[PDB]
Amino acid sequence: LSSNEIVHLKSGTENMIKLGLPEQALDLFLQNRSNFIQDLILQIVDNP
Amino acid sequence: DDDFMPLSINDKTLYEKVLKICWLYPMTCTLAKKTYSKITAFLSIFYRHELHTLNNILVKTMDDIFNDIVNKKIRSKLESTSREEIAQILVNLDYFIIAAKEFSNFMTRENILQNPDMEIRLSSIK
Amino acid sequence: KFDETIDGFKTLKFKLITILRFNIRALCIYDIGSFFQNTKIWNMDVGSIELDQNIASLISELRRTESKLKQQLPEKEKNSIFIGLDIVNNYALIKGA
Repeated sequence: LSSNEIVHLKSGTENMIKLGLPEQALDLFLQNRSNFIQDLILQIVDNP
Repeated sequence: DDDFMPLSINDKTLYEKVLKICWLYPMTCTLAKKTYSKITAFLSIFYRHELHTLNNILVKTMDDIFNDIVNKKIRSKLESTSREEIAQILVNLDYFIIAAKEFSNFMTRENILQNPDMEIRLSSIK
Repeated sequence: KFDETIDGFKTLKFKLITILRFNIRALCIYDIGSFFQNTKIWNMDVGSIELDQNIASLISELRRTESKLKQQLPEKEKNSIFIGLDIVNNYALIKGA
């Protein structure tokens, strides 16, 4: 829930699968890309 | 550069290149079109100073850096009291005043293109 | 415990009060982009396009300010402080403007 990169995200994602908590894992991942895109919108209407 | 004469009609090789220069008389609009097109062409030093308020008042800095704000043309041409192409050289400054209208027509400007509602420049053209 | 939770309520109204004053004074600050707007013209300056860059800054940090304020705190207070202080200071901002 903190890294803007890919490698830890990729890695600990498949480590979370390696625990076998994949559904929670995917949901957190999608939440990270949600927050990601969310904050990517924070760079700027100037004109439509 | 001198011998203020009309434009020699070579008939016809660079007449299309003269038409790009038109965006007659010998040299002033003929070379100065390449000068200012070279200038604002060179003044596109952005596409890497973007994601900030460069789109703000630095645009007005580009406004102050006009077709070098035309007194640079309009001192020496203002100074030159010479009967050779007198007002015929300035027919390429009434016609380069039509290039001043081309400069305020060179107006798809910046901020990337917003607000496309005015881009006028005609102070030094006045 | 009523003096206690009373005082905590007083800190709540003080704090949310301070946030609403912060956003509102950010606006009234931001209206001074008109001061000066470099001689808002006489009868025309045509053209006359756009767009008084300080006001775009006001829209910008207003927008991000509501972004992070929607991130951290809860919704109802944000709608409250932002709603009342924003619309009212917009109106009187035009008035003294």
